[PDB]
Amino acid sequence: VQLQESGPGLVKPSETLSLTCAVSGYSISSGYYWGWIRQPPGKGLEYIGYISGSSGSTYYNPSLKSRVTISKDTSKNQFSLKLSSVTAADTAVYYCARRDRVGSYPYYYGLDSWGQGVLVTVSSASTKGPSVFPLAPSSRSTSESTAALGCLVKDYFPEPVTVSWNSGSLTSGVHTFPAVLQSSGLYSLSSVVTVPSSSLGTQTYVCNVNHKPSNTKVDKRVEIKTC
Amino acid sequence: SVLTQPPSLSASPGASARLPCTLSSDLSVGSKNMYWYQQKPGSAPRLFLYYYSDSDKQLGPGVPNRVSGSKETSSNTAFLLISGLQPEDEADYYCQVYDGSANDVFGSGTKLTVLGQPKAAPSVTLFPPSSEELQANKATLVCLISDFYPGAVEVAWKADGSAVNAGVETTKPSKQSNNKYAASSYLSLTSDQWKSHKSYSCQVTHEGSTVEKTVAPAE
Repeated sequence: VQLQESGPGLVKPSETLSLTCAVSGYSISSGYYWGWIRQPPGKGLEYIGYISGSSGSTYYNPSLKSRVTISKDTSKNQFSLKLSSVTAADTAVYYCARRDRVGSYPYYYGLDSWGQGVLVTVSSASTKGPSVFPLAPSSRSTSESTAALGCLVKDYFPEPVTVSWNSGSLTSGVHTFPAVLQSSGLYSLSSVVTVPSSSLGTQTYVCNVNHKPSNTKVDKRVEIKTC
Repeated sequence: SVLTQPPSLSASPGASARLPCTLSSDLSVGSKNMYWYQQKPGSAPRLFLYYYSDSDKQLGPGVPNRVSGSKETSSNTAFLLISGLQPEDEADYYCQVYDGSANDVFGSGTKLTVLGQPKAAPSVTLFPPSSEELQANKATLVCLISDFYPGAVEVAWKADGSAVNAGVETTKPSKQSNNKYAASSYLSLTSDQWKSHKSYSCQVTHEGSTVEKTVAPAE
């Protein structure tokens, strides 16, 4: 099985969160239990509920009660989570996950595959794409054997942001740091890569910044300065 | 129904970590299927151990043979046992059972520390404001700090040798893949504030040793 998760990462308070998990490699209506689990920032795993593949029966965490609907779309080999009347308590990373039905070898009751996780933020603030700035290597370090160069991804909302280098062809020496949250409620993050200084005269370094909530893809070329 | 895990646990390399998962008294650990998940920063949990008894148990996919389980009926507690401890064992471990309708029940997780990791001074990179950002009359200094251990760090900014208190936001340290820690600090300024000083400094103190990087608006 592959579990492919999708859905918006910004939900206005009291409105409805909606996530979908597209399944490949197994027919949803043939068996297994298809479930949702969330993890609020810095906290543990929280059970939401599941739907049985064979029966269509649903089971929910009683603390989520009247707000949860889980359903399946056999036409699309997908299942969904709708969580209504959201508040700050619903801000979390949400995962879909599968386990086998009661009656199989109980090893298979362990959650065997997981969606990649969707970061969901409940807020009445509107999305804001980042300003992306190149971080030129210091000229002093370019006169030495290695140099650090980076990109500043400033003042975005909400999380997450993805950064790659040279369309994914540059990976070694890449360090993308977790974001800071400013007093303004916007996030900023930086990615840095260390390269042979020799390479600055023959390679081009571009950071590929992706902020899906605002539909912002930005490629910023890092230029080399001598002062 | 409730599973109780200690928030944190430390253990020595080579020895064994015994992570407990205490079941509320309405359950009998003797007859419960236990599941343990390992979770590292940035990834979903992964099934680590299924444990019913020494007779009926399975390691999760890709889990080494030095992992085992147990149950103490007297304390109604299940245990995850990790022998021959290595740094890559450092992670969050969640225990889990299911109720009569196959509803998940999770413990809150134990963060496992493997002792004896060698001290590591931070590597520090300070970037000045870019010319693009200065055009927008803003200036952000970026102080990036990585590869330090333990994961406690103190950051101080100086302007012309004087402490800078305003405009500073520093992240909590976060565990990197190699089990060292990363953090970053941002000094947010106006273009005119940035021009009014001959240098700015990011000072990173780690277990009594200070690493310092400096940046000058002269450029």
